[PDB]
Order: sequence, then C-alpha cells, then structure tokens
Amino acid sequence: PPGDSVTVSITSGASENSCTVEKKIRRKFVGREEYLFPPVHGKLVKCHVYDH
Amino acid sequence: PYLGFCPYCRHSAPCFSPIKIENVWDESDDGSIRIQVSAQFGYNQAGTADVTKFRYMSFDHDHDIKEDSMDKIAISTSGPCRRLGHKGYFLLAQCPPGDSVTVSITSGASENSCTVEKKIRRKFVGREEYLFPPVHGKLVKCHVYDHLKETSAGYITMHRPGPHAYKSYLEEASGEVYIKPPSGKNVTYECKCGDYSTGIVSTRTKMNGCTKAKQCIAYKSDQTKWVFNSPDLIRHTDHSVQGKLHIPFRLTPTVCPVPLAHTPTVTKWFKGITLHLTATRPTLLTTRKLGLRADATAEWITGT
Amino acid sequence: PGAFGDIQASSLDATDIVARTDIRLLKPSVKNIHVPYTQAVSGYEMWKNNSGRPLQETAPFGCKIEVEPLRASNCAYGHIPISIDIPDAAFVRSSES
Amino acid sequence: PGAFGDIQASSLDATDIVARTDIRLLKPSVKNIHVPYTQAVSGYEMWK
Amino acid sequence: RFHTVIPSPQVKCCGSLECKASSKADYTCRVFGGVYPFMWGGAQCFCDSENTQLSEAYVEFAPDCTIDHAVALKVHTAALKVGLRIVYGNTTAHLDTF
Repeated sequence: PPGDSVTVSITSGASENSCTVEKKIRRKFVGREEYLFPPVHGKLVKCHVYDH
Repeated sequence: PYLGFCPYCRHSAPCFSPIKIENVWDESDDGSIRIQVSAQFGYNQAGTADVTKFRYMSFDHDHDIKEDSMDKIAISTSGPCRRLGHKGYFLLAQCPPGDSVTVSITSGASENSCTVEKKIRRKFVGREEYLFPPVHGKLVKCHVYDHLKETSAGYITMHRPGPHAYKSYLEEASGEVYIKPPSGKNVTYECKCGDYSTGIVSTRTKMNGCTKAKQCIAYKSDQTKWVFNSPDLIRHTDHSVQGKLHIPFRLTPTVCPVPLAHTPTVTKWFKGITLHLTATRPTLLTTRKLGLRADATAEWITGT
Repeated sequence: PGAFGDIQASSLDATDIVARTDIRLLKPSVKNIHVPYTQAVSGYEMWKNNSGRPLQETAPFGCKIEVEPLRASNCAYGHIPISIDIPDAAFVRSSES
Repeated sequence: PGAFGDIQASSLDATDIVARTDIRLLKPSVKNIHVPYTQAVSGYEMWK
Repeated sequence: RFHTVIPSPQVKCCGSLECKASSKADYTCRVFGGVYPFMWGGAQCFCDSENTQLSEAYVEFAPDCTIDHAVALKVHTAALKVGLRIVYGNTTAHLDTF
C-alpha cells in the first residue's frame, strides 16, 4: 500500500529483525482518470508491470 | 447465500466470491455503517437461528451450502472494524475513516476478502467538530442505526434463482458429449446441435449429433433457494416478486452529546462588540441583525 | 439530473416515483457477467453540501423559525392597531377616587 | 490568557507561581462524578 | 438519496429480446448483441453469436430516506397570531387572537 518507507522483517520465534528504508511509495494509475482499483468495466490500454 | 462478482478479491483482479458487497450505507451520525453482502449470517445449513455461525456457498461443482464461525469474519476500511451486529444479508459495524470497505473470511490460510470503494468519512452532529462524544456537553437530537438486529429500515426484494450452467456436468469424449449429473440429483439439460432440444436427465447420459462441449448446458432444478435481485446473477424466466427480506438496524432518533465551546470574551465599544474566541477545533459562529436586513454572517473558527 | 429534486414523489410510500438521473447503460466488455452503467451523482447530496445556512440563522427582525407546522414565532416588526371594549365595571368614578 | 507569560514564576521550583489563564468551572451534567471546566489554550504554545 | 436498483440481467440464450415499456422511476432498458457470459462454470449458452442480453436499471427511494429526506413546499399569504397579556386596573387577562 502507499507509504513513506518500506520494511522487511524476519520473526524467528521471539527474535525479530527488521530493516526499514525510506522510499515514498505512492499510488499510481495508468490512463487519464484516477481509480483505487482496476474496474470490471472500462477500456483496455497499454501498461507495463513487473512479470510475476 | 449466492455468490457475487467481487471487483477486488484477495489477490487483485475481479473474481466470483460468496461475500460480494452489494450496497453500503453510512447515514448514521455515530459513524456506524450498514453493509449488505450475499452471504447469510446468523444461520446454519438448515437456516436455523444461531449467533455462533454463518453460511455461504461452496467453491465446487456441487455448490452446496457450507458453514463457518463468527470469529473468522474481518471487516476493515483502514484499520480493523468493530462488528456491532449481523442479520441475514446485512452487517452493521463501526469503522474508522477510509476510502474503501473490505469484508473477509479467514478459513485458515484461505483469506477470501472482497473490497469495494466507499468514501467513509468521520462525521459529527452539532456545530462543533470532535473525535469522540465528550463526557460533558449539551444533549442534542441525532439519528443512529439501532443495534437491535430485529428492527426494519425497509425491505429488499428477492426472486427465484435462475439457471447457472456448469461445464463440469458436461463431458467430451471421442468427439461426443455426455452429461454426468451429481448422484441422486435431477438435472435439466438443454442443447442445440441442429434442432433445439431440452430435457431432464438423472444419470450418465449420452447425446447424439454434438461434437463440441460448448453447444450444450446443464443445471440442477434448484427451486429450493432464494436470491436477492443482484446485478451479478442471471434471472429466471418468471422473475416475479417472490419474497421480501427486512432491512435490519433501522435508523432511529436519539440524544447525542456534543461539546460546549469556551465562552467568548465580549468587549464593548460605541455601536459594536468584539468577541475574543478560543476553540481548539472548528466551531461555528453565526451572527445576524434583528432589523430589516439580517446581514447574516457564518464562519468556522479555529484556534484563538 | 445532478441537482436538487432529481427524484420526486408525493410521499415516501408512494409508488408513482418519477426521476431523471441521467442513467445510461454501456455494452458489457469483460467476459464475466455484469451490467455496467454510469449515472450522475445524487443531486440531493449536492444540495446538502451546498445547502448553506438554514433560515433559523438568517431570518431578519429576530424571528424564530419553527416547523410542524411551519411558523415564525417571536417575530418583532410593525405596529398592531388594537380596538378594545374594556368593561365599565372595572371603571371607578372620580367622585369616589 | 492565551498570550506569552500566561504562567509566571521566579524559578522552576519557586512556590510563588502566579497564573491567569482564564479557567472557568462548569456545572456537571452526567450522573457520574466528574468536574468539567474550560480554559484558554497555553499562550506559551501559541508563542512557540 | 436514490437507490439505483439494477434488476438481474436476462439473456435470450440463442434468440432475441426487445425492450419493454415499464413505468418505474427513471426506467432504463437496453438490448445488446452476443455476449456469451460466464457465471462460475465456464459457459452459460451454446450460441457464440445471436446471444443477446437485456440490461435493465431504475431507481427507488433509499432505505434510510424515512428520516433523511427533504420536503418541498410553497407558501402563501401568512396570518399573524398573537398571544397577549393585558392588565387594566386590577384585572389581568391572557388572550390569543388573530
């Protein structure tokens, strides 16, 4: 989700080790209209996404 | 206990879920919100009343009614919400500010969640902003959703379920089509491989003249159910009014406490006054003359 | 559409509801079943946001507005000519006063 | 009240602390025991 | 607030449909060509084409309008009524007059 920093943590039992780094993660959209989620109905436009 | 087509499932893309949110209402002044979903709560497989557990439709080709417990329900907009009530299709929960509302069932690792956009803002009653109802203050008239689950805000119409075809019921072999009804259940089938042909079968049944699986359909005569007039379902041929559920949690009037601002300090002068004002939160000030012209002035004031 | 009174009825329970909300249906594109539609925002909410202050805080002459029934109490303006037939019993003649 | 020096003293530990912060008590209304009051914001914070 | 109620769509599975003329509030009905819709089992019809769909929608009053609603009125000439206390000599009198 949107956030000002990103944190990665490991919880080995009671031993918790977490590293945090500042990174302004913002909500971005493709097209010309803002939207929280990709709607069921709408145009299909070109986009670029990290391959899973 | 039907399933809707949720726009936002657990992973991301739209998908069919038993817990689709159809409508959300937030007209109460205390921040409580009433939510409508497809699943049935307060009931077991037979529909008998019970607060400990709810029902829904299974994720399988039989799509029978499966069951789960209250502790596995989670409601959240930006943080976890407090469940105030549940009845039938409806929930009532107090939630924090957020842009969307999500309802999820945590069956072990299966965290099936449906999210719908809804700008839920923090609203208040009166002329003074606050986060919580103050301990001391005036008692004004407000309207809040009743937490009683047997109330009635209106009604929702339901109709008999329509056909819901399955491909698992159909089988392709050697370029020929077969129908495999579930054991002990009569299944109405219909196909068109030339002449249009309907019928009902109850066993492993051949069909002739058909080469592709797409050309036939089959479904069990499930007249033993009722479904809300949702836009995510295919309706029956006779879509007459065949039921009316109540809408619980009526919006009743009551008395709400609102704060009283710091008393102003009035300094007089020739044909005029000066009000020194202190209000940590936005407080409304409305002045008007008592002559021919009101000269009404309204302002929300913060600080000092 | 998009303004106050876009949906009207004689009463809450009246079944002859008439409205013009500019609702329009679009072609379904995605494979899964659904009925898309775009509709203008509720004009009732638009008026509510831009309602302004009520008449209780703007009426002139210091007149207190009230409802059920609609009325304006303690409204100070003008002069009332009054003709009154005060009884002669209360009067006391000057010969005794 | 509401301005700098709305609380004054000769020292931090001095007992001759003099205050004029415009604090007024209000009549209690709820059944439970509690004393309500209102008071001007800290003028020191306003100056800060 | 109006509740935009959308009846469940119907499909004439391998035929045609025509929009009827109902008398609901802001009634809107349209007919679309072949759609071939999916519910959960990968298919609902057997004709890839000529598989029309009927999209239906209208509006009703929201369930919470019984409290949250606005009433529109027209006013006419207003009659002013007065409650009056009058004292003469020893006698006081209260009277309501037009």
